[PDB]
Amino acid sequence: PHKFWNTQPVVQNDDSSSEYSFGPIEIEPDSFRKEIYKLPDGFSWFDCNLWDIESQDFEDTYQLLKDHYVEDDDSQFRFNYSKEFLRWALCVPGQKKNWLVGVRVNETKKMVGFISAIPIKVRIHNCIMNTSVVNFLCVHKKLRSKRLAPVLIKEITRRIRCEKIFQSIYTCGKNITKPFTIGTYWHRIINVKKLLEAGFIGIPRNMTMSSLIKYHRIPADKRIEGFRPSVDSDAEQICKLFENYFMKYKDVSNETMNNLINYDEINHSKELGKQAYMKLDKIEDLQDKITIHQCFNVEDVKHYFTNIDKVIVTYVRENKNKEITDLFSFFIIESTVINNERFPTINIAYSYFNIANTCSLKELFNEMLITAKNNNCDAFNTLDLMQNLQVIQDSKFIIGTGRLRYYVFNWKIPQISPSNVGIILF
Ligand SMILES: CCCCCCCCCCCCCC(=O)SCCNC(=O)CCNC(=O)[C@H](O)C(C)(C)COP(=O)(O)OP(=O)(O)OC[C@H]1O[C@@H](n2cnc3c(N)ncnc32)[C@H](O)[C@@H]1OP(=O)(O)O
Ligand SMILES: Cc1cnc(NC(=O)c2cccc3[nH]c(-c4cc(Cl)ccc4N4CCNCC4)nc23)s1
Ligand SMILES: [Cl-]
Ligand SMILES: [Cl-]
Repeated sequence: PHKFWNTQPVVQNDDSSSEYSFGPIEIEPDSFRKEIYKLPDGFSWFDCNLWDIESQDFEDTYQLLKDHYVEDDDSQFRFNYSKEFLRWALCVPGQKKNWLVGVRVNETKKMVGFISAIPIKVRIHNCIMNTSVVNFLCVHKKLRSKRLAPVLIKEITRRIRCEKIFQSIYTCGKNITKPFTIGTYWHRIINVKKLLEAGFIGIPRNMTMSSLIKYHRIPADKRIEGFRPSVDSDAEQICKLFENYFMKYKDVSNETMNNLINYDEINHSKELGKQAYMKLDKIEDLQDKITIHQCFNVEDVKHYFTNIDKVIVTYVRENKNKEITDLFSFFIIESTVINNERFPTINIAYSYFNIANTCSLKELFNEMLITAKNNNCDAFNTLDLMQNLQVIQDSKFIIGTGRLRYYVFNWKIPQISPSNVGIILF
């Protein structure tokens, strides 16, 4: 039984609707709480200065997440996001200073809480909007189970609404309310010895370390040339590549895609905002198409689909006309081995956005797997989003533990396959 989420404009697990529809759950442009939320006495909010990678805030935030952010089911691994990664993930085009929210102990100046939002643009069926992604919610372990998380969530909500934004996207490794999709984790083992020594996998009784190495090898043959890291000047071509990709997989007509309802222009009125409601006749109308995805302008492409060592890798394929025709990308996050002092961390690649036009998605992922190996990644992680299942099938990926639940705040999305979802959170 929820005490917080049952009061929020999200679809509840017991939602009893017999129709598939889209649109805002509520249109409440001026009725939200505007006063800052109270923290326990002795604590204070601050805008986290992640704008200087050398800042004390950045050091405190890095340390908070390193020691208290997400752990796996059995508390063997914990994420160790680098400062360079956090800068790339949070200082995005259009970011607001007050969407990076810390909690500090007044007497000691020690940071004990963080929550972030980043701005993104999303298409949801026939609508388009500026929205937010909430991520990196973290409370110091000594302060857990004291209901601080709803305080942080309400305060980031207030800060997002003060920017005239009333929706958000977020994921969680557990069920909270009703998710609009569920992602499955898939792991491609790259460095077998390192992952055995870390305890991520073990040596099966019918195998050996040498046969395990042999089985998990990234296939070497069948290389496709023409791939190269992207550079800044690619941004326009990459932006066009994504447009054609989303146009290819659209779940609405061509005319609708060129005439999306801009929710930004109507979310100020309970009457005009009603235009965003859309009844879907059949859920099969969405099969094999993309229903919700991020939208990238050229500035966004330049920031996200770049190449920063140990953070983000983006390659493009050119054709004989030197036109970009394909793209693969993955980001890199280190994880700490909690129960290990001598082998403390491991580098993990995570599939980002991938577009295959001149080769198969399998061929592209094989090139990306080799590039991940050459970037010293110990494993390659992917979700069954977009068309990734085509690659995950008939492959050597191994299923992960748990599931990734996708949520949208204050919007209705029918439950859809993760193949219909083009939203990757960091
Ligand atoms: C318009 C704009 C809207 C913007 C806002 C949109 C929503 C964004 C929402 C957040 C997006 C997060 C995106 C990411 O970053 S996902 C990763 C979340 N972070 C971690 O897992 C790191 C390690 N764990 C922790 O730091 C704490 O355990 C956290 C802080 C997670 C909870 O701390 P604590 O363990 O000390 O708990 P509590 O007693 O204070 O609070 C209990 C209440 O909190 C609800 N709860 C617990 N965990 C989560 C969770 N991960 N998402 C949403 N709700 C959560 C729980 O259901 C209950 O409510 P109810 O069940 O009684 O109702
Ligand atoms: C040696 C190791 C290899 N992989 C490791 N993963 C962990 O320890 C881990 C712990 C807790 C939660 C996790 N979620 C994911 C993940 C996995 C895949 Cl396949 C695709 C996407 C994923 N996430 C990343 C976090 N944001 C949401 C999406 N991984 C973890 S440890
Ligand atoms: Cl679920
Ligand atoms: Cl499971």
